Amino acid sequence: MLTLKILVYTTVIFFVSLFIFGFLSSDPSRNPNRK
Amino acid sequence: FRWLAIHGLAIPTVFFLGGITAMQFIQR
Amino acid sequence: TEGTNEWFGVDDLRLLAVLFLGHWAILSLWLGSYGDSNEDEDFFGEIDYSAR
Amino acid sequence: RIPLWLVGLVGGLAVITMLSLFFYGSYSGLGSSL
Amino acid sequence: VSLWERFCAWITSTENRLYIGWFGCLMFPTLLTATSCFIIAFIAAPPVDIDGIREPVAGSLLYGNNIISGAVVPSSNAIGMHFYPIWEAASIDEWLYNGGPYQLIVLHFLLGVSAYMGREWELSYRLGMRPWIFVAFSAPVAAASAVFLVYPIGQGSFSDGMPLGISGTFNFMLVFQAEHNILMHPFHMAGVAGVFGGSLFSAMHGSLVTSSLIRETTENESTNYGYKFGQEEETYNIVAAHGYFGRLIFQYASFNNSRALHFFLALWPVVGIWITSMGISTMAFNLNGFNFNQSVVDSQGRVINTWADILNRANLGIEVMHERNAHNFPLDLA
Amino acid sequence: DLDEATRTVVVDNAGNTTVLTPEQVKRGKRLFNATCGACHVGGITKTNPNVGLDPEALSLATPRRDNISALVDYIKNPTTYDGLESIAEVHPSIKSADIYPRMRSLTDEDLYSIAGHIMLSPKIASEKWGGGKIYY
Amino acid sequence: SYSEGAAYGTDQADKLYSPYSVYSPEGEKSLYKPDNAEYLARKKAVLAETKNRLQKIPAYVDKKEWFNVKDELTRYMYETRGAVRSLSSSVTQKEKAEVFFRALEDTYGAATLKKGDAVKASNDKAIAALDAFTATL
Amino acid sequence: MEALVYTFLLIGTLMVIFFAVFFRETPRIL
Amino acid sequence: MINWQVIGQLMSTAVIMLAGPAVIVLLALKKGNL
Amino acid sequence: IAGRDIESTGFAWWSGNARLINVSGKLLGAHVAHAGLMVFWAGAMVLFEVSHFVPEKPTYEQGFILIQHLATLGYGIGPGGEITSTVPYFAVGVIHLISSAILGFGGIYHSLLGPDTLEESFPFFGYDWRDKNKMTTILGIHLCLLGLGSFLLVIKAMYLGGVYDTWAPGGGDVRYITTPTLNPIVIFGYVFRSPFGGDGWVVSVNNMEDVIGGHIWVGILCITGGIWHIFTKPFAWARRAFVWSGEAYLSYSLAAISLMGFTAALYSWYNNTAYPSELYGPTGPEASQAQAFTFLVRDQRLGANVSSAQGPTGLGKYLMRSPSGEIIFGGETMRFWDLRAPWVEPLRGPNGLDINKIKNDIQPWQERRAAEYMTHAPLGSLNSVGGVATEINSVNYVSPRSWLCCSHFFLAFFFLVGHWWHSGRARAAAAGFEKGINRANEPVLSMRPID
Amino acid sequence: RLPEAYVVFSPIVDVLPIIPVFFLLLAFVWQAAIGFR
Amino acid sequence: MITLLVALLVLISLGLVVTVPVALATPGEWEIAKGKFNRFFQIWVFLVIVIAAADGISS
Ligand code: CLA
Ligand code: CLA
Ligand code: CLA
Ligand code: CLA
Ligand code: CLA
Ligand code: CLA
Ligand SMILES: CC1=C(/C=C/C(C)=C/C=C/C(C)=C/C=C/C=C(C)/C=C/C=C(C)/C=C/C2=C(C)CCCC2(C)C)C(C)(C)CCC1
Ligand SMILES: CC1=C(/C=C/C(C)=C/C=C/C(C)=C/C=C/C=C(C)/C=C/C=C(C)/C=C/C2=C(C)CCCC2(C)C)C(C)(C)CCC1
Ligand code: OEX
Ligand SMILES: [Fe+2]
Repeated sequence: MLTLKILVYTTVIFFVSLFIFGFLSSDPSRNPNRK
Repeated sequence: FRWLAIHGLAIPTVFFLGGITAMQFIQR
Repeated sequence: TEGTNEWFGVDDLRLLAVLFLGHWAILSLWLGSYGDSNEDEDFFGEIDYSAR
Repeated sequence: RIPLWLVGLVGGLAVITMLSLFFYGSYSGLGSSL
Repeated sequence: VSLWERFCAWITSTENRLYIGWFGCLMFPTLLTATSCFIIAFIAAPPVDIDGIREPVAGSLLYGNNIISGAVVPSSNAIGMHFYPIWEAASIDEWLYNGGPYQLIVLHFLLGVSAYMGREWELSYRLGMRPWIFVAFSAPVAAASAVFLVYPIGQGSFSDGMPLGISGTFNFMLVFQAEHNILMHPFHMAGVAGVFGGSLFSAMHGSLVTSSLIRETTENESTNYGYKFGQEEETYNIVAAHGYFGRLIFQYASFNNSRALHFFLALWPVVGIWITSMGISTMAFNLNGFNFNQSVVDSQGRVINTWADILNRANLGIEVMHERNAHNFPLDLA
Repeated sequence: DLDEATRTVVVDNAGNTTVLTPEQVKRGKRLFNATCGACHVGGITKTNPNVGLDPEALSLATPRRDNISALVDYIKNPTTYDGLESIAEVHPSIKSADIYPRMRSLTDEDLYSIAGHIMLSPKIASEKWGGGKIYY
Repeated sequence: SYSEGAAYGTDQADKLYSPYSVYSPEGEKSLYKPDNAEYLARKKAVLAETKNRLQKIPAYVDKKEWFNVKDELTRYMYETRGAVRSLSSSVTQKEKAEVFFRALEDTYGAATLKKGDAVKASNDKAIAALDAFTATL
Repeated sequence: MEALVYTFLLIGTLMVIFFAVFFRETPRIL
Repeated sequence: MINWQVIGQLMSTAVIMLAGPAVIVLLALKKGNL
Repeated sequence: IAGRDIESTGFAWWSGNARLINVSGKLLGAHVAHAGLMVFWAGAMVLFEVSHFVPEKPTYEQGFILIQHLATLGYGIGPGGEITSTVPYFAVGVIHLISSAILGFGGIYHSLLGPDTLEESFPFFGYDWRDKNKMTTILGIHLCLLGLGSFLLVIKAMYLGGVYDTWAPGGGDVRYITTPTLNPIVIFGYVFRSPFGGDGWVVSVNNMEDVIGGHIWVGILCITGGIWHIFTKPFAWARRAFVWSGEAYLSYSLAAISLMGFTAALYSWYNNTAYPSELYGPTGPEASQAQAFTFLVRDQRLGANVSSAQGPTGLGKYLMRSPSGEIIFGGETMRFWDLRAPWVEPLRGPNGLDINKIKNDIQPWQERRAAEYMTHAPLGSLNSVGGVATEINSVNYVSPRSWLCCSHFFLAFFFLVGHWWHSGRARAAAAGFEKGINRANEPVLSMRPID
Repeated sequence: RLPEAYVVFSPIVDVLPIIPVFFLLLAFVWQAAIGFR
Repeated sequence: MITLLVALLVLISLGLVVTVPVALATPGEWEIAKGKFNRFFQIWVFLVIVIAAADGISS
C-alpha cells in the first residue's frame, strides 16, 4: 500500500540488475577451458 | 522355416486391409 | 487504480528514484572493473579472454 | 536387383494412399454424420 | 581486485555448496517467496471468493481441511485477468478475500522455475558439460506454464487456473474434461504414450543393467557395494544385456550403442510432454479435442450410439454441474 | 429404410400429406446446417430458447406452423410467436434479405427442402429434436 | 446417394455456384429480387433519419458531453454506409459520397480530441453534404 | 486439534529434507 | 455427371507426387551429383 | 562428395544442413530457397482461398485466414465487413506465386552452381561469422528494409486507398488515416504497459490512428538503427557479452522470433481493431458479452426492469458493477468487462453501460450483431464442429482466431526451445567442449573436495 | 470461386498448398537415394 | 484466349521442373547447354506478361 510498493521495486531491480550486469561481466570467458 | 512365422501375421493383415478400404465406400 | 496505462507501473513520482538508484548502484559496481577499459581493442575469436 | 530406396518409395507412397483413404471416409460414407 | 570482480568470482564459483550463478540471483529470491507464502497460505488463509459470487471457498488447514482437501484457491472471477498485487488492494483483508496469494505464488513460481532451468544450463557451462539438461527440464516448465499461465490467459481469468492443492487438481481435471474433451485430443494421447512409454523404458533399462551386473560382492553384503565411486571399470556386461533383449523380441530391435540407448530415454518422455503441454495451450483457446457425437447413423437417419456418445453423457454431467451458481446464460463461454 | 410412409409429411393447413423425394431430404440437411443450423441446431434455438423447432412448439404458435406451407410462409414473412408483429428485421428472411447475405440466393424448392428437414426430423428422431442437451 | 461426401455435382439437379458450395447462384428462379421497392424504401429511410440524428450533434457540444457525440454517429448511423454506398449508382453520385464521409470522419476525429468548433464546423459540412446526396438521387 | 497433526507431518517432512541435503554422506574417490 | 472435380484432383496430385521423385530418379540414372 | 559425408564434416545426415555453417554460397542458396517456399505457400493458399469463396456465408464462417489480412488492408472489402469483389485477391495470390518461381531459381542456382564461399570471388557479399564489422552491416542493410516496409503500411493507409477501420464513424469502412498519432508518450505508452489484464501490453491498441501512427515510429527507429549499425561497430560491453559465431546468431533470432510468435498469437485472441470482428469472427471476450447482451434484449421485451433484476447469487443478473466501479454485464461474463467493441461502445458513458441508453436506444443492428456473435463464438474442435465440447455434430465452424492462436502459439514455444538448443551448443562450441569431456583433462577432478 | 478465365484450373489449385509438405519429404527421398551418406 | 495461354503456361512449368534441376545437378549440363534453356526462361517470362495483358484488356 505505497510503502510496501516502494520496497518491492528496490528488491526487484536490485536482483534484476545483478542479473543484467552479471552476464555483461565477460560471462562467456568463465569456463573451465581457459581463464 | 520362417515362412510360417511372418505369413501368419502378414497374410491376415493384407486381408483385413482389403476390408477396411472397402468400408470407406460403404454408405447407408 | 490498477488498469491505468502508466509506465512500468510507476504511479507516484517516488518510485522513479527507486528504479534509477537500483540500476545505477550496480552499474557503478560494474564500472569499477569492466568500466574504464580500452574501448578500441578487438579480437578475431568467437569469445574474448582479455582481462578481468 | 532393385535399389532399396525405390522399394521404400513405392511402399511409402502406398501407405499414404492407404492412410489418406481412411481420412477420406471419415468425411463420407458410414460414420460421417452426413 | 575490485569489489565487483570479487563478487562475480564468488557468485559463479563451483566451489560453493550449492551453485548460485547469475540465474540464482533471480531464482532464490523468487522461489523462497513462492515457498514462504505457500506454507502460510496453505496452513492459515481465510476463504476466497473464487466464483466471484461472494461464496467464499475454504482452502486452508485452520479452516477445517486436511492435506487432500486443503488448497491455495485461485483468484476471483471478479478480478479475472487483472494484475492484483498487495499494494493495489487497499488492505490485506481485501487482498486475501479476492484470491490474493494465488497470483503472488504463481508469478514468483514461474519466474523461479524458468530461472531454475537457466541455472541448470549455467553450471553445465562452468563444469565442462555438454549443455542440454535444461532442454529436458523444458518439458515440465512447458506444462507448469500451461496450467498456471497459458490456460488462465486464453480463458481470460486466473479463476480458471489450477488450484494449488490435491483435491483442487481433480476439480481442475474434470472441469477441463467437460469443457474441452481432453481425452479425445491427440496431444493428451501423445503424452500418455509419453509417460506409459517413459515408465516402460525406465523399468526396462533399469532391469537390464541390474540383470547383467558383474560379481564383485559376496552373498552376505549388498549388491550395490560392488561399485566403488569414481572407478573406471564398467560395472555391467553390456554385451550380456544386448544378447538377452536381442532374443526377447528379436535381434534387430536392440540398441547395441549405449549412447543412442541413453538418448532414447531422454527423447520419448520429453517429446511426449512438449506435445502434451501444447495440448493444454491449444485448448486454452477453445480448440477442443475430437467430437464424434451423433456420428454413426442408420439409413433411416436415427442416431446410433457409440462409445463417444457414452463419453459425451459423462461430459454433460460435469458440464451442467461445474460452478453451479456462477452461470446465468445457456452456454459456458468461459 | 427411408420408407415413403416415413418421408410422407404434412403439407397444408388443412392436413394433406405429400412425400419428399430423396434429393429433398439430402439437400434439406445440407442447406439447414449451412443456413439455419447456426442457431437452430437440433431443434433448439440458441438465442431464444423458449421458441424452439419442436412439433409441439410449432403447433402452439398463433398461426400454426407445422405445415410445409406454413414454414415457408414463416421464412418469407416471420412474425412473432403470437403473430402480431413482424421480426423480419432480426430474423433472417426473404423479405429482409438485404441485411442477411445468407439468403440472397434461395429458390422455392430450396425452402421447400429446408422446411422438409424441419418437419421430417421429429419423425426420424422423436425426442432428440429440440429436446435440449438432456436428449443428446 | 445419402452419405456421399464428395459428390460435388452429381448429387443435386440445379447448377451450383461452385463445387465447393451448397448454394445455387444469383441467377433466375431466386426469391430475392434486388430491384424491389421495399429494399429501396428501407435504404431511403435511414438516409432521412441520419439528418435527424445529426442535428442533435450541437446540443451535446453546447453542453460538455463528449461521450454522447462520439457514439451518436455510430449508434444509429452504423447503417448509413451500407445504404449510401448502395444508393450510389451513377458516376458523379459515387464521388459525392466521400465528400460526406470525410466531412463525417472529422466530426469523430474532433470529438475524440475534444475540439468544440471543429465538431460544429464539420457538422455543417455534413448536413450540407447529405443535402447534396439526397437531392440528386 | 486435528490440523495440528497435519502441520507437524508437513514441517517434519521438511526437516529430513534439510538434513539430507546438507548433512549428506559426501561420496569420495579412493 | 461423371464427377469431373475428383477426377481432376486425383490426377493432379498423381502428376505432382510423381514429379518429385522423377527429379531424383532421372538423376540416379544419370549418375549426377546427388 | 567432399563436404557431403560424415567423414569430411562430422555431421550425420539428419543434422545435415549444419554442414552449411562454414560455406557461404550453399548457405545463401538455402535461405533464398526457404524464402521461395514462404512466398509460394502464400500465393498458392490465397488461390485456394479464392476458389472456395462463397458470397453467401460470412468471411469467417468459410474458414479462411489469408484473405482476411488483405481485407484489413482494404482490398475488395465493403462497408460492414462485406467482401465484394474477390478479383483483387486473385491478383495478390498470383504475384506471391510467380515470384516464388524466381526465388525458387535463386535457391536452385546459388546452392547447386554457386561457389561454396562468397569470400573468395565476391568481397562485398562474402563474410565470416567471427567478423563483427560485416555482421552489423548485414544487420544494418536488412534493418533499413524493415524500416521501408513499415512505411508501406503508412503510405497505403494515408495515400494509397486507405485501410479498414472497424471503428470508422458510420460503420466499418475503408478509411484514409488523415491524422495519425505521433505522440511518443502515447505510442511508447503501449510498449511500457503491464501485460496483464486491463492494460494488455501491446495487444490493446484500440484505434487505427495508433496503429498507423505507431508504424511510423517503427520506420523511424529501424532506419536510424539501420544506419547506426552500418556505420558503427559493437561497443566494449557488447563485445564481452555475446558469442560471435555462426550458430549464436541463429539462437539470438529464435529467442526474438518466439517473442513475436506469442504476441501475434495474442493479437488474434483479444484485439478487434487490427483484426476486425467482421472479418475474423468475434473474439473470446466478445462472444461472452454478446450472449449477455442478447438475453438482456430478450427479457427487456417482457417488461422486466433489467437494472433491478436481482440475480440468483445476489449479484446483478444483467447489469452489475465491476471492481473498479463501472456498470458491466453479469454472469461468468464479468471477467471480460474490458471488452471494447464497435457494437457495444455506442452504449457506453463515463460510468459504463448507460442504463438510460439501454432502456431506450438499442438499435436492431446491435441485436443482429450480438445474435450473430453468440452463435459463432470461438469454440470449436479439431474435426471442425462448433459449439461447446459436448455439442452434437451438425455445424461446421471453428473460428479463424482459434486457428491462429493455437498454431502460432504452438510454434512460438518450439522456437523458444530453438533458443535453448542452438544457444547451448553455440556457447559450448565457442568454449570447446561441445564434443564431450576430455579423458586426459577432466575439469571436475581439478576442483575442491566435493562436500 | 476463381475468375471466369480461370475456373478451368480449379482442380490443380486445390493441390497447390500441399506441395510445400512434399519438399520436406523430398529431402528424405533424396537422402535415401544417396544412401544416407 | 486466357484459358489457352495459362494452359500453355502450366505445361512449360511442367517441362522445366523435370529438366532444370536435372540440368543443374549434372556436373556439366548447365554450362554445356544453357542458351537452349535461357530461351525457355525468356519464353516463360514473356507468357506472364501476355497473360497480364490479356487479363487487363478483358476487365
Ligand atoms: C529457423 C530456425 C532454425 C534453423 C535455421 C535451424 C538450423 C539448424 N538446426 Mg535447429 N532447431 C530449431 C530451429 C532452427 N534450426 C528449432 C525451433 C528447434 C527446436 C525444435 C531446433 C532444434 C534443433 C536440434 C535438436 C538440432 C538442430 C540442428 C540444426 C542444424 C541442422 C538441421 C537439420 O539438418 O535438420 C534437418 C531436419 C530434419 C531431420 C527434420 C526434423 C524432423 C521434423 C521435426 C519433422 C517435421 C514434423 C512435421 C511434418 C512438421 C512440423 C509440424 C508443426 C509445424 C505443426 C541447423 C544449423 C541440429 C544441430 O544441432 O546441428 C548443429 C540438431 O541436432 N536444431
Ligand atoms: C528448407 C529445406 C531445405 C533446403 C533448402 C536445403 C538445402 C540444402 N541442403 Mg538440405 N536438408 C533438409 C532441408 C533442406 N535442405 C532436410 C529436411 C534434411 C534432412 C533429411 C536435409 C539434409 C541434408 C544433407 C544431409 C545435406 C543437405 C545439403 C544441402 C545443400 C546442398 C544440396 C546439394 O548440393 O545436393 C544436391 C541436391 C540435389 C541433387 C537435390 C535435387 C533436388 C532438386 C533441387 C529439387 C528441386 C525441385 C523444385 C520444385 C524445382 C524448382 C526449379 C525452379 C526452376 C522452378 C542445400 C543448400 C548438403 C550440404 O550440406 O551441402 C554441403 C548435405 O550434405 N541437406
Ligand atoms: C538475397 C538474395 C540474393 C543474394 C544475396 C544474391 C547474391 C548474389 N548472386 Mg544471386 N540470385 C538471387 C538472389 C540472391 N543473390 C535470386 C533470387 C536469383 C534468381 C533470379 C539469383 C540469380 C543469380 C544468378 C543467375 C547469378 C547470381 C549471382 C550472384 C552474386 C553476384 C550478384 C551480382 O552481380 O551483384 C550485382 C547485381 C546487381 C546490382 C543486380 C541487382 C538487380 C536486382 C533486380 C535488384 C533487386 C531489387 C530489390 C532489391 C529486390 C526487391 C524484392 C524484395 C522485396 C524481395 C551474388 C553473391 C551471380 C553469381 O554468383 O555469379 C556466378 C549469377 O550469375 N544470382
Ligand atoms: C533487429 C533489431 C536489432 C538488432 C538485432 C540489434 C542488435 C544490436 N544492437 Mg541495435 N538498434 C536497433 C535494432 C537492432 N539492433 C535499432 C532499431 C536501434 C535504434 C533505436 C538500435 C540502436 C542501438 C544502439 C544505440 C546500440 C545497439 C547495440 C546493439 C548490439 C546489441 C546490444 C543489445 O541488444 O542490448 C540490448 C539492450 C537493451 C534492450 C537495453 C539497453 C539499455 C541502454 C544501454 C541504457 C543506456 C541508455 C541509452 C543511451 C539508450 C536510451 C534508451 C533507454 C534505455 C534509456 C547488437 C549488435 C549496442 C551496440 O553495441 O552498438 C553498436 C548499442 O549501443 N543498437
Ligand atoms: C508453418 C509455417 C507458417 C505459416 C503457414 C504461417 C502463416 C501465417 N502467419 Mg506465421 N509464423 C510461423 C510459421 C508460419 N506462419 C512461425 C514459425 C513463426 C514464428 C513463431 C511465425 C510468426 C508469425 C507472426 C509474428 C505473424 C504470423 C502471421 C501469419 C499469417 C499471415 C502471414 C503474414 O503476416 O505474412 C507476413 C508477410 C511478410 C512479413 C512479408 C512482407 C510483407 C510486406 C511488408 C507487406 C507490405 C504490405 C503493403 C501494405 C502492400 C501495399 C502495396 C502498395 C504500396 C502497392 C499467416 C496465417 C501474422 C498474423 O496474422 O498473426 C496472427 C503475424 O503477425 N506469423
Ligand atoms: C506485365 C505487367 C503488368 C502487371 C504487373 C500488371 C498488374 C496488374 N494489373 Mg495490369 N495491365 C498490363 C500489364 C500488367 N498488369 C497490360 C499490358 C495492360 C494493358 C495495357 C494492363 C491493363 C490493366 C487494366 C485495365 C487493369 C489492370 C489491373 C492490374 C492490377 C490488378 C489488381 C487490382 O485490381 O488492383 C488493386 C491492387 C492490388 C490488388 C494490389 C496487388 C499487388 C499486391 C501489392 C501484391 C504484390 C506483392 C509482392 C510484389 C509479391 C511478393 C513478391 C516478392 C517475393 C518479391 C495488377 C496490379 C487493374 C488495376 O490496376 O485496377 C486497379 C485493371 O483494371 N491491368
Ligand atoms: C507450382 C506449380 C507446379 C509445380 C509443381 C511442383 C513441381 C511440385 C513439386 C512437388 C514435389 C517436389 C513432389 C515431391 C513428392 C515426393 C514424394 C511424395 C515422396 C514421398 C515418399 C515417401 C514419403 C517415402 C519416403 C521414404 C523413403 C524414400 C525411404 C526412407 C523412408 C521414407 C518412408 C521416409 C505445376 C507445374 C503443377 C503447375 C502449377 C504450379
Ligand atoms: C507498430 C505499432 C506500435 C509500435 C511499436 C513499438 C514502438 C515497438 C517498440 C518495440 C520495442 C522498443 C521493443 C523493445 C524490445 C526490447 C527487448 C525485447 C530487449 C531484449 C534484451 C535482451 C534480450 C537482453 C538480454 C541480455 C541480458 C538481459 C543480460 C546481458 C546479456 C543480454 C544482453 C543478452 C504500437 C505499440 C503503437 C501499436 C501497434 C502498432
Ligand atoms: O470460472 Mn472456473 O469454469 Ca472456465 O467454463 Mn466458464 O469459467 Mn467458470 O464456468 Mn465453466
Ligand atoms: Fe542407464
